[PDB]
Amino acid sequence: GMISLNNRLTTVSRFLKQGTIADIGSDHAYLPIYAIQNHLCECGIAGEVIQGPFQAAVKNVAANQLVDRIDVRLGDGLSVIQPEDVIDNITICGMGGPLIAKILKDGQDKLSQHPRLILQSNIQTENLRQTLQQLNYEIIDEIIMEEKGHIYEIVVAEYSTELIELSSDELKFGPKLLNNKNEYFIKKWQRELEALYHIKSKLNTEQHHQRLAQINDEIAVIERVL
Repeated sequence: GMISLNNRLTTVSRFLKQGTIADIGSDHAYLPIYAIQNHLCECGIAGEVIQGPFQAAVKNVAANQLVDRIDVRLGDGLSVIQPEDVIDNITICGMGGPLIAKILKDGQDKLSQHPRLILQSNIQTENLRQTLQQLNYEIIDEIIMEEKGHIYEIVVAEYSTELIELSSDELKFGPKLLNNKNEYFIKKWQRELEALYHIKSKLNTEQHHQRLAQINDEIAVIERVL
């Protein structure tokens, strides 16, 4: 029947443009299946990095009668993208910011048709914003939201004919999310402060001068924005 997604991925789906979705490291092709069942996209590519998710995606596409509309591919990151593909959206979800960043940078040659990027980061989204900036991408929307008590960020970006430089605060906190600072922004960064002060409970100041200087600088950045 109709697939139901979690709220994190449902929220991602609301940023899809019409056409093709390429879901990278897909969670068993459910986001592409949902997108087609709901008429958000026409066609899909589901990239799966290892055999288990690959085999599951193949079975799920077949079970939903979408074998002619979603192409399930085995490969890491953007390695699955083929030269003849027409891709309107690349989605990369359920990963840390640093991994999404690495996928985009390592795969940058696959971005020539300038698709919309919809990235859903679990942690440390700074790295992905730094990479987007390097790739002539511009953040056009951001969401911060909570599901099952965990806070997730969604970053929506499109290609710009000039590189868009972000400040240190915009990279760390988000150029859109800074404009709003919703209850989930405050909760996320309160939690991150608690984690940084907790690290200070574990590191002797005589033995960790360099590392503690970095932690204290980061605390001061967050305390200024809250």
